[PDB]
Order: sequence, then structure tokens, then C-alpha cells
Amino acid sequence: QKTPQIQVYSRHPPENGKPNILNCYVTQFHPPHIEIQMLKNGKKIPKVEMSDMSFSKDWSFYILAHTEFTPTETDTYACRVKHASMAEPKTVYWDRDM
Amino acid sequence: QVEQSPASLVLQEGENAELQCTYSTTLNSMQWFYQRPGGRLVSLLYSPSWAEQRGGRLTSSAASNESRSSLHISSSQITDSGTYLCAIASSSFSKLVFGQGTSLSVVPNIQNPDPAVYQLRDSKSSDKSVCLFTDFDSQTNVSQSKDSDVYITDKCVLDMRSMDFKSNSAVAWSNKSDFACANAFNNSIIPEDTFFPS
Amino acid sequence: AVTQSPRSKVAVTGGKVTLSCHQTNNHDYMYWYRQDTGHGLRLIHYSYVADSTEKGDIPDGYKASRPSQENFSLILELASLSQTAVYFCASRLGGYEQYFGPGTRLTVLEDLKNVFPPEVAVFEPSEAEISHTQKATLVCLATGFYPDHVELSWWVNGKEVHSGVCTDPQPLKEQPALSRYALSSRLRVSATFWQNPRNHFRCQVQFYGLSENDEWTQDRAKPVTQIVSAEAWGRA
Amino acid sequence: YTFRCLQMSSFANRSWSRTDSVVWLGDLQTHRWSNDSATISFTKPWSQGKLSNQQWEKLQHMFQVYRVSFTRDIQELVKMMSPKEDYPIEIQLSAGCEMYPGNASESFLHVAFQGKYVVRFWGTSWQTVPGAPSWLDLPIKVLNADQGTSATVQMLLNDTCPLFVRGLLEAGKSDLEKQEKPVAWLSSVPSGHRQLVCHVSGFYPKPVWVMWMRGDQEQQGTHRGDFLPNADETWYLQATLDVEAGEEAGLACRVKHSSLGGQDIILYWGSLHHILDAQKMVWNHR
Ligand SMILES: CCCCC/C=C\C/C=C\CCCCCCCCCC(=O)N[C@@H](CO[C@H]1O[C@H](CO)[C@@H](O)[C@H](O)[C@H]1O)[C@H](O)[C@H](O)CCCCCCCCCCCCCC
Ligand SMILES: *[C@@H]1O[C@H](CO)[C@@H](O[C@@H]2O[C@H](CO)[C@@H](O)[C@H](O)[C@H]2NC(C)=O)[C@H](O)[C@H]1NC(C)=O
Ligand SMILES: *[C@@H]1O[C@H](CO)[C@@H](O)[C@H](O)[C@H]1NC(C)=O
Ligand SMILES: *[C@@H]1O[C@H](CO)[C@@H](O)[C@H](O)[C@H]1NC(C)=O
Repeated sequence: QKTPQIQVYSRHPPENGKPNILNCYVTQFHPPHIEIQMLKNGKKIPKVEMSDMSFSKDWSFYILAHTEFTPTETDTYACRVKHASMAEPKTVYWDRDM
Repeated sequence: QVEQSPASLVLQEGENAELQCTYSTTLNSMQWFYQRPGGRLVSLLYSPSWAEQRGGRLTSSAASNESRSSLHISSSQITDSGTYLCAIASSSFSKLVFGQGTSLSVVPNIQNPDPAVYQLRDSKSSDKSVCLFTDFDSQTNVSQSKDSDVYITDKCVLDMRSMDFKSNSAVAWSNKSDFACANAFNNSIIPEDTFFPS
Repeated sequence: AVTQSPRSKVAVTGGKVTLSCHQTNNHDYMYWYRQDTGHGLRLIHYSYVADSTEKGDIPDGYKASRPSQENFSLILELASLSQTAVYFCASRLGGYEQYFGPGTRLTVLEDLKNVFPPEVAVFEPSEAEISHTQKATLVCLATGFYPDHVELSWWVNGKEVHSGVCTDPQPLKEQPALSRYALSSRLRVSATFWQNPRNHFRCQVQFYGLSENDEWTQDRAKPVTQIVSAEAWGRA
Repeated sequence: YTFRCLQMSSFANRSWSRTDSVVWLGDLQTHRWSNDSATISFTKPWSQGKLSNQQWEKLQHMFQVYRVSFTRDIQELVKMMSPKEDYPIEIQLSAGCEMYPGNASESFLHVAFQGKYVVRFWGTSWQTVPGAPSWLDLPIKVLNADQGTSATVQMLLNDTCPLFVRGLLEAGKSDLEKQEKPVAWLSSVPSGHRQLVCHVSGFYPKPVWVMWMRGDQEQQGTHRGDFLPNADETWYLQATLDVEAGEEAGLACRVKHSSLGGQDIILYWGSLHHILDAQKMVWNHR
């Protein structure tokens, strides 16, 4: 059993009020069963597209979640991941500067 | 899930037999078995789907587009008579799944039939009278008995090898005081020139 | 290649019966099937290696044991009537083709009281057959046996013969509405051979019945597995 | 170019399993085969390579038989386990071929059990691999009796793979040879040190070079992150540098990439271009 790494990032330079695409990229987990949600201000975004799950040379799994979004000065974006390796859902907030 | 056909087949010594086995999976291997009633199960042929057939009197083949294989018996002999069972494995891991079998009867070519009903000698240690219907042609049908204390067997073929001579017979017996050999096979339809010795 | 024991068995309802299968082929799998006339085999239990057992398609009523690579037993702890059948053992390497044992006929019965050995009689050829054909047919009748497990053979001058013999494929019911069994067989020889008073003709019936460990309470000999015969000499 | 087919099977219990596949030609996905679909899906216009329709339908029917048989075969083979039927079970397969020049190639078929490599196909047979569970010996012996399966696998690895793929490479040439330009941008977060980040997004193909520079000196403390995918099949990468506050002054992020035709991206910290960028991306940090 192996714990997922979670990375949240935009497709395009994060320009406030301009339409963009938010990516949540989950890697290094095993077994492959997993639930991933992306969140706007703590509420689930509905039109979240999901790549097909794949795996790496070390047999660990990875998958990419992405959604259309427009970043703002105050609105909060997040990726919430549920996997058996972790007692509690993990939330990674999108940090523009990171 | 494994089907054999026909359920029974009769034929005359010399004729070729073809027996079908249809299945609804992949074919790893087909195994055919022979069995006489109450007898052992004898392996005839093992053919994996990738192996070349080995020529002989008994062979198999798979149908081209079809989930079906056949057993081929060249020049059938009376001793091929019995039940033939097909078994299919679908992979090296699966179970061997068996059909319900084909009953094959190979019957002799009686050149010059001589149908007759004979009374045998009494046994000094039995109350039975026994009558023998013999030398009839192979399409003759012997009926079971109508009467309860009268016993009539089905026909069998014996082969006298030294004389190279085959014959069919059936037996009837009873201890009923009113039992005669002239009347014992009355429920069968027998040839009009059947010999009843006076 | 694959052996089985006992070759035959008669048991009572509620009894414990153990069938054994043995193989020294260096084979991995072993199987137990039943066959019911007629006639596809059905898998009861099977096994991959020493000390493990897997359930087949119809495992209810049976247990299996694999004490070593060579041995595989089928155990019926409480025999019931529905378990009357022929049982085949089988083994295989990997992998490959299944090799079958010779089978065991099991008969399960309410009680042993209706088990009878055959009576056997030989009937000598018709002199009319002899004049008409110059051949002579002997008939053997094995009557009154139960269950229907016999093996009939002809012996001419001390040697088993196959030439000139046929036997009914299966026994018939002496009372089709209950019931004991009967079986006939013919042996045909030339008239000149039959007409020699030094020629000896014996019909032998092997009967598969009770074993020596069975309790027997009837007033008549215990119907154990046995041979019953009748014989005739030639007649000039 | 490495062509890889990846199958992931999950077996929860005696009554539940799922197999899903994806196919990759280098870093572009060409096929998907979902457990709920009777058929393999093309993820590119050219995913059929140079095969005919009836040839494609024949390859597919073959795999459709494989997927059902694999499932039934595993469900039997798990009875042979050290403690019997030790569910849940994860099986992964990675098969395919490396393509070299001119028409040279090497094929592989690797199998993992619970995240661990245990079996390969090799020449003409299946093999356990050092450190595999001992209970796999009998299953592999059994599987190795199936010479029909072995002939098929040999044919797939030796011939079908390199041949199918040489056609994919021809049919997919313009997508495989496409150039997409990276856009870069700068930011910083706390470590009395700061952490500077160069964000490079939208490049294709995969190889780039990204360094923090002070004039012509390459800053050796540059930590290059992982290549992260975007949804349109471009790549994303950030490079970061730890510097004491009041030293961002003078640093630049330089990006080299095949798509830029010889003209590097150079972003200076504190530049008008950077200031005007940062104005557009201000936020409340809560
Ligand atoms: C471009 C298209 C992408 C395809 C996407 C699908 C998968 C992606 C990745 C990998 C798949 C590659 C592996 C393919 C193996 C090909 C085997 C094909 C043969 C097959 O289906 N063979 C079948 C049918 O076979 C029967 O029927 C055949 C007639 O159809 C006859 O030829 C045979 O004689 C007969 O036996 C057999 O049933 C076979 O046993 C299937 C399983 C083969 C793979 C087993 C390897 C796993 C061992 C793992 C050990 C660890 C596990 C511990 C829990
Ligand atoms: C993955 O696909 C397989 C094959 O289509 C599904 O298998 C069927 O599953 C049901 C049980 O839910 C069985 O009754 C059928 O016998 C199976 N069909 C075949 C052809 O094998 C399987 O359910 C799918 N798995 C999931 C989780 O959806
Ligand atoms: C078997 O596995 C799946 C786990 O996803 C579950 O939904 C199902 O209820 C399980 N069944 C049993 C009988 O345990
Ligand atoms: C496949 O290639 C291997 C060598 O990698 C060879 O041993 C094997 O015989 C080949 N089989 C076929 C059918 O080409």
C-alpha cells in the first residue's frame, strides 16, 4: 500500500477573471481504487473530467483530474482525495504561488 | 454447455461413423472416451487445439468457422459398439466438461440369413424352458415380452472367428406350463420364412 | 496409471463409505467424478497438491482428502440412496491430459436384506439347430441377483473364450414393477466340437456383493462377492 | 519510441472483478479499453495505424476472448494461493515493444502481483522472476502447457507489435512530430529565505531545459520538479530556487525548447513583464 501525491496547477498563467483550466494530478498510489473531487469554496464542482488511469515504471498508479475555471482574488479551489492509505480524505488547496 | 450428436447412431460394419461435439467456449483440448455399459471409461483420443492429428482408423477434426469438432471412425467394426463421450477443456485451467454421449451400434452384415426358433435342452437343475431365435438379419426387432412370467432378451451379435461367421440371436425363457417355442416370439414381427422345426 | 479401490461396494443408508484413488505418475491434480446412466461425468471434488482439496460442481454429500501427492479419497459420511452411482478417479500433470481410473460401482440401500447372488444354469444346444446349421449354441442364464452387478464369462476346456460369445449388454428386471435381475449369454461352437463328450463348457458369473465385514441377519448364506458357475459336457 | 499496453485488473472477491487497459505510443495515448465497453476505443484519429477494418476487428475479437479467459483463469488460479483466495488481488500487465532504427526492436511482457513484478514472458514460455511467491510455480507450469496461448503471445510480441507500431508511427507522424511552445511565468513563496518558482506550461514534445540564471551563471541550487501532464497532452514543469530576501534582483529563468526555434524564453525577476504579470494574478492568500 502506497499513499498518493497530489499536485494542483493551472493550464495557463493564473490571470484573475480570465477563463483557465485547473489540473489535479494524483500519483504514486497503490491499490488503484480512489475517489477524487475538485472543489470551489468547499463545494463540489460537477463537470470534472477524468483521464484514464495509468501506471508508472514502478507499478504505482496515476491519474489526472481537470476542470474549467476562472481564478479570482478570493474564490478558493481545491482537490480532495480519498484513498485507503489515508485515514481521512486529503484536501490540497490550489496555491497560485507554489 | 457441451453437446454431442446424434444421441444414437446405428450402422453396418464397414461404414464410417462421424460423431459431433459442439461447445460454446474456447478450445484448449478435446478428449474422447469409449465405454460399454457398466464398463470402464477408455481414453480414445486426446487432441489439443494446437497439435497435429495422427492418422489412423480413429481421428478427429475441428470445423473451420465453427465451435464444433468431430470424431471419425473409419470402417466401423461390431466391437466399436458402445457409448462415445466428448470432453472439452476451455483453457489449461478450466475443468474438463463432458457431453452426454452418443450411443453407437455397429451391426453385422449377415450375408445369408437363416432365421430360426429352436428349443434348447432342459437343465437338470432348472425349471426353465429356453427358446432361441437365431440367425436373423440385423434389421429384425425383437419385442420385449407381453406376459409377466415370460422373459425375452434383446438381440446380440456373436462372432465365430475361426469360421469368420457372425450371427444375431435373442433368448426367451419361462417356467409357465403353457410356454412353447412356437409362440415365444409372437410379439415380434419376424420373417415369414422363419424356420420352426416340427 | 490410475487405480481405485474397492472395485465395488454395497452400503446401507447412514453408513460411512470411503473410496480411494491412487497414482504414481508424478501428477499434480486428482479428481473425483460421478457418472449416472446416462452418461456425462460430474465433478465432485478435486485437488492441486498434497493436503488441499477444492470443491467441484456437485460437492454436497461428500468430503475429499488428499493426504499425499499419490492418494485422493472421497468420503461419504452418511450414505444416501441418491449416491448410488459409478465413481471415477482421475489425475493429470499440470497442464495436460486427464488419465482415468477404472471406476467403482456404489449401491446404497435401505438395508442389505434384498441382496441376492445369482443362480446360474446352462442349457445345451438344440439338436434341431445342429441338423439345420451344423452349429451349436449354448445358453447361460444368471437369474435372481441383486443388485445388478455381475460379470459373466465362458470357459471352454479350462480357458476363457471370447470367440463365439455374446452377452446381453445389461441385465433385465425379473419384475419391472418393484426387484431382482437376470442376464443371458450365448456361446456358439461347431456341431463337431459340441459333439465331443470330452469338451467342457462352463459359464462363470462373477457377482459383486457384500464384504466380510458386513452384518448379516438373514436365514441364508451371506451374499458376499463370489463366483457362481454351471457347466456342461459335450454330447455325441 | 516505446509502445506500451498496460492492463490493470482488480479482483475484490469471488464475485467481483474489473479489467481496464490503456495504450501509449511514447507519451501520447492511442487506445483505451474500459471494463464496461465490449470494444477497444481509439483515442487518436490514427489509432488504427495501417490495419484494415476486418484486420482490426480480428485483433479485437482476439483480445475480447483474452479478457474473458484471463478473468476466469485468475479466479481459478487464486485457489492455488498460499492462504487460499487471498482477496483483494491486483494484477498489472505491461507489454509492448521499444522501436529502434532502422527496423530493429525489442519486446517485453511484464506482470506484477500486488504492485510487485513476478512473471515475464520470455522467448517461448512464461517465467517467474526472482523473489516471486513460491505458490506461483504450479500455476506457471499449468499455463506453460497451453502451447496455443504461447504461440499467440510469441506472435504478438515478435511480429504483431513491431509491425502494428511501424504503421502507427507513419499514420501518427504529424501528431508525434508536433511542436507546442511553452509559456513561462514567475512567482514566489516563503521558505529568512524566499522560494522562487518558474512555471513552464504547454510544451510539446517532452524534453525542455529550465534553469535559474544570474547573468550567464547557472544557479546550481535550481531544483527541477516533475513533468506534470496537462489535459491537452502538453507538459508542465516548474523550477524553483531558494534565495535570501533582497536577492531575487538579477535572477532570470531561462527556458530552452525545440518549439522556440532558437529563441529562448528569458524572464527577469522584477522586470516590467513580470510586474505586469503579477498584477494580473494577485490574490488574498486565504
Ligand atoms: C492494441 C490493443 C491493446 C490491447 C489491450 C489489452 C491488454 C493490454 C496489456 C496486456 C495484454 C497482453 C497479454 C495478452 C496475452 C495473450 C494471450 C492470448 C491467448 C488467450 O486468450 N488464451 C486464453 C484462452 O486459451 C484457449 O483458447 C485459445 C483459442 O482462443 C487457444 O489458443 C488456447 O490453446 C486455449 O487454451 C487462456 O485462457 C489464457 O490462460 C489466458 C491468460 C493468459 C495470461 C496469463 C498471464 C498471467 C499470469 C499471472 C501470474 C500472477 C497472478 C497471481 C494472481
Ligand atoms: C467488468 O466486465 C465484466 C465482463 O463484462 C463483468 O462481468 C459480468 O459480471 C456479472 C456480475 O456482476 C456476471 O453475472 C457476468 O457473468 C459477467 N459477464 C461476463 C461475460 O463475464 C463485470 O461485472 C465488470 N465489472 C464491474 C465491476 O463492472
Ligand atoms: C465483493 O467486492 C465488492 C467490492 O467492491 C463489493 O461491492 C461486494 O459487495 C463484495 N461482495 C461480497 C459478497 O463480499
Ligand atoms: C519469438 O522470439 C524469441 C526471441 O526473442 C524466439 O526465441 C522465439 O522462438 C520467437 N518465436 C516466434 C514464433 O517467432
